[PDB]
Amino acid sequence: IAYQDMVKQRGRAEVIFSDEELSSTIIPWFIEAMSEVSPFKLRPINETTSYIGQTSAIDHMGQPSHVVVYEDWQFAKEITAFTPVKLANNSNQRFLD
Amino acid sequence: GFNLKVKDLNGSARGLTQAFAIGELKNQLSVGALQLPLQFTRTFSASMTSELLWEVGKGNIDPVMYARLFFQYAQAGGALSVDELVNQFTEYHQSTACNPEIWRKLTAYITGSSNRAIKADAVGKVPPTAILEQLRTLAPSEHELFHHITTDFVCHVLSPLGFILPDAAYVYRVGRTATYPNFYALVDCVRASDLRRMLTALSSVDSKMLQATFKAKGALAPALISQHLANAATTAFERSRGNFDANAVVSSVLTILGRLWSPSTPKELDPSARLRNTNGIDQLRSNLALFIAYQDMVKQRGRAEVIFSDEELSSTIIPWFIEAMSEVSPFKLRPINETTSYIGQTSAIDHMGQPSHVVVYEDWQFAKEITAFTPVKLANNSNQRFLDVEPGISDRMSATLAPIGNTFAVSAFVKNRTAVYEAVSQRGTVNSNGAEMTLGFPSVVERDYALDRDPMVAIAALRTGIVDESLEARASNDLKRSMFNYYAAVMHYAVAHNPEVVVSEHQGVAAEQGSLYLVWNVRTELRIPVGYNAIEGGSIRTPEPLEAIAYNKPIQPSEVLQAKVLDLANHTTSIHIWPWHEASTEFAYEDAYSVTIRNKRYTAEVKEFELLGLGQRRERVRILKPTVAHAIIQMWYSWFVEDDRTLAAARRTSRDDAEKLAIDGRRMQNAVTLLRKIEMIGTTGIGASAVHLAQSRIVDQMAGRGLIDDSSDLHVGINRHRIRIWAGLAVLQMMGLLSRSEAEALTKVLGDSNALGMVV
Repeated sequence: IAYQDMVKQRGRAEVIFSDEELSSTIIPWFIEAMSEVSPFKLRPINETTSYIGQTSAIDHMGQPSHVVVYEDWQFAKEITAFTPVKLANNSNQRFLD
Repeated sequence: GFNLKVKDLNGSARGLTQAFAIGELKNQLSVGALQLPLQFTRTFSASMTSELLWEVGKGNIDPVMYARLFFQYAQAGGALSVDELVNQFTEYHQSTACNPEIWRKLTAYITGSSNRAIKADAVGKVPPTAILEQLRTLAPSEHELFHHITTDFVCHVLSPLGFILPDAAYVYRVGRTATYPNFYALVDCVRASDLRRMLTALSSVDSKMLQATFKAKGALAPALISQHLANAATTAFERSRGNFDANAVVSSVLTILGRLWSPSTPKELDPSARLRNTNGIDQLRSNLALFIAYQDMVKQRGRAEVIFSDEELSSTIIPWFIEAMSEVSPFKLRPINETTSYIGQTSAIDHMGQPSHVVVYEDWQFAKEITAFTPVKLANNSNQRFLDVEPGISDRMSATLAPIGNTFAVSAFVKNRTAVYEAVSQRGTVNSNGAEMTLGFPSVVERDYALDRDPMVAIAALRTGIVDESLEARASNDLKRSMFNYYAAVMHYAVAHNPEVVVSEHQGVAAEQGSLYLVWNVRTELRIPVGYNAIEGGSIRTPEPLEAIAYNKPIQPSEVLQAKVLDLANHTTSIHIWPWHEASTEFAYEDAYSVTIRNKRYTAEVKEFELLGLGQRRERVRILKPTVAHAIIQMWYSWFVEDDRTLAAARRTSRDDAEKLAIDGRRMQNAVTLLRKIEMIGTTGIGASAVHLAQSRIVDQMAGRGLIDDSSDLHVGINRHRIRIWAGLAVLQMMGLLSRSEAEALTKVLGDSNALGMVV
């Protein structure tokens, strides 16, 4: 999907052409870059959609009249209410009681 | 790209006439027949194509380096003249170095107290950067140079090595310089060697015994050395005396060189054979730069006077004029054969044939890279910065730079220039107003783009030979300085190919004295369309260097004269910096493509960061002005516009029905070459990025307002060619290559003639 996005905005893709050699040896580190640092960490595609449900309405035969896709979410538990306290002026440093 | 009709110079280019230079603008022109000869072996020329980073040392107070930098500061951007730059330093140096209050203040600032004085074997080293931090508050000078030059004086006298930690890295940019020594530039050279002796006085055999006096027997009480250094720097100052007035030096040394060049050496005084024998005066009377400088001086001054310390003095004092010129100056002495090495010449022809079109050019190589940097301040109120060069912008533009170099190379320029001028059924002629001559000199134009001037205003002044008296001092002075660099460059090439020449006096207007001028001789073919001269015998005598150049034969240039990139990457990443700001530019660009589709107009806006395909935008980064590359393209531009201008008024003044069908020929013809060139650039890393952005935003605009189906028309022939030209003009603008003002006058040209072949 990232590819689709890029080519939509860029309209071309150009290469450093240091390959066939370079980026096969340097870099895989693109892999390392994506694996460790990022919030996006790699998952099996079966388990990425686990929270998604689907349900159909129906007619007599029948074809669906109404189909609803959802994410099962649980509400609550608490709503925290805090009062900020400044230790030193000019800074965002705070205790939150 | 300065184009001229060789026949009438007074009409075509007044600025390039020698008669102009010696100050006769009257209908009378210099008389081809007069007296005494001469041969030029050498001249003074500066360096082309050099971008260098110069570290300023631990110590050591390099007395030449500083005096050189002074020139580079006064040159690469205007600050007065290097003369005024010097007596500003002397005033500074007096206000600082002779003042004991100030010496007390900084000796106290290092350690330990303003009052109490302690030998203090405990006290450790101190950073030079910290001494400069103080100096910015103590002696608030505009030119931060001054703070270093005094600084590493103290680090020179402060090095038992205890108190000074010799750790800092500081660098300066030595860039392109105007090539040839204007009269007042000479005065500036003498004035810089005044600085050479000034500094070599500071670092001394007696500043070094300061190490050896207090080396015994060890560390001593500080309160002393404040009064000692103050007298130490004064002795260095009081010893270097103004002595000889630098103007009076140059005035009188050139004046006598004027006396032994001239065929009129009057009754009263002609040079002594003793001073005639003085070493180097042989290469002095044979120096070309010194001659055009004479012309310069006597044009402005109108007389030449002597210090009259001669006959003796200037045989003994000075040769030192030589010393000033030898070492300090960027103008270092060269053989006149090797000075014109980058200049070629090529002629078009008719059947027989005489040259129809003659092009003089400088071989220049483009590219390689274009650097983009973001300045980072270490300390406020100072121009001290690290410059982090951030690539991927530099690489991206440099990628688009390679194809511009191919399509705009000077080689392609001279190729496409010769083949245009031909007319139906040959034969010539003196008709069309004769044999045109065009000469590009990016070396000269680069100066104007470097000094943030319109090259076209200097160019205009050449043709007319008159300047607007209203505009401010620095403005005209930058113009005239540039206007000289043209004439200077001309007579260097002109003489380099015909060294045997004759000097002759002028009648005079008063007549008082007179100006010495130059005449050439050259042998050639029978019939001359070219500007009036005999030619009488297959050889011809001429005063004007253009006529002289027109008669030479095609030339192969010896050297490539490749312009080089400055290296920010390796150095500046770890180091502090020079006067960078006026030499760079804020990096931001906006442009917009508009078009009409089915009686409705859509417009897309585009920004610089979108063009390099990134987000969002970084405003802090800047681009180093690629002044040289711009000057090369100018040569192209200056042709297109200026030819179209004269060709338009040519068609109006042409009554003949047969002549006009020829004029409109050259017009549409080279106009499409301008089209094909730009259209090519419209396809590039940027060019394609631009067209893509523009087209996409229009369709996004077309989905909303109605139906999309009209977008099929964007892919039709004319619109496709339209959008491409725009991208091409936009990319050139978004690099240092096209002023919005000049590209506008280009668009007008492409539209003045319809200049669109549909071509199926």
